[PDB]
Amino acid sequence: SVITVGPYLRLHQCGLPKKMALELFKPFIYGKLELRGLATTIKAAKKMVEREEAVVWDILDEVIREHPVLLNRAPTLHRLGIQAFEPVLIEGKAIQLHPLVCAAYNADFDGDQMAVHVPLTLEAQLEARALMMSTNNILSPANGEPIIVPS
Amino acid sequence: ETTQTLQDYLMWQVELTPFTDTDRAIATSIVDAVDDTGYLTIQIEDIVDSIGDDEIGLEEVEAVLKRIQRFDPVGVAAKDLRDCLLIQLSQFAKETPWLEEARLIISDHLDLLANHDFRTLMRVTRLKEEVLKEAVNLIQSLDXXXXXXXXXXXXXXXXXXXXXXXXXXXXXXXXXXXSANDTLLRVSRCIVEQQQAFFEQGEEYMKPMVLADIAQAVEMHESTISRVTTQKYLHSPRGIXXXXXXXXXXXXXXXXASSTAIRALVKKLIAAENPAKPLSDSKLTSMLSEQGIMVARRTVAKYRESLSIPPSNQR
Amino acid sequence: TPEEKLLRAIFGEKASDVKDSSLRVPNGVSGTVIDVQVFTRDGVEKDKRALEIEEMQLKQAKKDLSEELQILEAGLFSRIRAVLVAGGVEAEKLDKLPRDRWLELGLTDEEKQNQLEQLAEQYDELKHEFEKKLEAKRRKITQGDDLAPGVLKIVKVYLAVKRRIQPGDKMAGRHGNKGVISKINPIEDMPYDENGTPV
Repeated sequence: SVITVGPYLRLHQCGLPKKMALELFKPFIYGKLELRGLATTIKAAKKMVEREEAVVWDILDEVIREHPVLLNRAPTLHRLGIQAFEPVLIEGKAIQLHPLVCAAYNADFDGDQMAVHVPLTLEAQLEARALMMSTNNILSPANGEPIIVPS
Repeated sequence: ETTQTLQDYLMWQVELTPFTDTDRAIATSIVDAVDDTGYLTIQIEDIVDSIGDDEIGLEEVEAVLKRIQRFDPVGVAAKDLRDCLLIQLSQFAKETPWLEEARLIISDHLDLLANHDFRTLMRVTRLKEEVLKEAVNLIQSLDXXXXXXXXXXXXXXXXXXXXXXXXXXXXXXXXXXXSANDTLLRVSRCIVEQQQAFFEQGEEYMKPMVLADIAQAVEMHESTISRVTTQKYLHSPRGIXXXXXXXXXXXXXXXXASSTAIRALVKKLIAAENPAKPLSDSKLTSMLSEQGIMVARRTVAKYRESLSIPPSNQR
Repeated sequence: TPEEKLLRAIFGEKASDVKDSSLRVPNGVSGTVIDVQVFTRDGVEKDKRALEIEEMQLKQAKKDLSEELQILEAGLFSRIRAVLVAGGVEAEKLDKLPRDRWLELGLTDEEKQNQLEQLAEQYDELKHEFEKKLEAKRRKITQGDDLAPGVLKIVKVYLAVKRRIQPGDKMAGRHGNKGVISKINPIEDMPYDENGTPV
């Protein structure tokens, strides 16, 4: 999707459009609908998915939570080119990115298109919250001079 | 669109519903008997004997099969076709204008005589006015029940072969389409043009054609003439049917049609006939003998009753 | 097998094994249908709704070709109305008796031969000429074009979608300025001048 800047979303977070979030976390939706006790069959759970009741989004709120997501450009010129962030549901057709870094991604906003990868596994969560999340790396691996300088 | 179908998707649906051990084993034993129609479980005694005893009674497999019948494409497997209809009626609505009850009366029994016509059965079910007709409309709105797979997006067009054009009261070949290749195609476009000149579709059927005549014309080998027309299909302005206008016979008579008009016009004469249910093969053989085709009545009855013809079972 | 014949008796065979292939629209597409054409090959015996656009186009051609000879016919009736004044002028009578008032008898012999021959001759050639153009264009309305040897008929449907601006944006200026909408901003919280007009 296309990236749009906004004056919020503390350094670990990203604006995730609600239309994009429902389909990516869809299997977790099936799981927690079959779990919390409102369900009959998986196909009827799907029926609830495309009927989009107001309770489904209440499920998704607890689905996303502490389980961040990966961001990828088409080019990656270094390690920091890809980072993970905590999704926050936002109304729109565009994705919101944190303003403080225009550097590691190297691209300003002309309407460039951005990729979003979702790892699941189990330990992929910790692997995402340890060696990836942007708040862990404030420095560049080739220098040591602080990146994410305000401008 | 290069997608998995049949027991791949059905078995993938079976793996979703949790089955500890036995339900999974007998489940996989059920899913393999599904056919293109989907409602044929064939003999249940074969599924029971295939388990090789060691308990697993019939009562345990009955609920498993009933669970197989509840899958995504409504009615699945079961038996007798009278089962899946009940499942189609149970999960359809559950709130209906008295369609559920009468649906169980019609689907239960008596449906065999009610399919051709109602008549006296209208007094059996006690329904009247538009309730019975609307119920029959519901039965007509139900459903083969499955056949939701396939997903046949593409058709494999014939793409023709060689072509012809009718001039001043005469049809001539042209071989229109698209040096050794040009002449190689000119031979087929030549012998094919002369074959289209000697054979005219004309009016009503086609003139009988003998491979010995087309082979005697250009002195070409009949094996190579009919060998190419077997695989390839010559596309004319009407029809599709190239080898059909090649293979024939001498009709074994001086006053005559070939097997093409013999079987064709035989089924055409049998099309309009039997004011009620004559189903008379000897009468059709006499009608064929009245035209001078020299029919022994043995070949006309056996050859005429074949190829989708209702005969002789129409009696 | 018999149960197949029973199934064919129930629903009238319901086309039976004949397949389901259709034109059904892929997702991500909405809106209404602008127009439907459905061109057909010669001798297909189409009937269906394809004759409605034939009659519609015929009405358009008739309405387009009518006004020309209505104006020119008004000119013919204007010159006849001019020559009938020279003699034997019945005024409102001739005004209440249309269609040449049956030639208005013979009047003078010169006006008989000249006026009658010119009026009937020109009028007949205009009517026959309009009929000729209408029959030729009629041959143009109903016909068929060249087509692949393996196609019978082709259906064509048009669609339309209304799309409204959203944060995706990407509007551009004439000076080379790109950009995208950051947010959709309500009216009340935006700055305004001394007169109260918001930006």
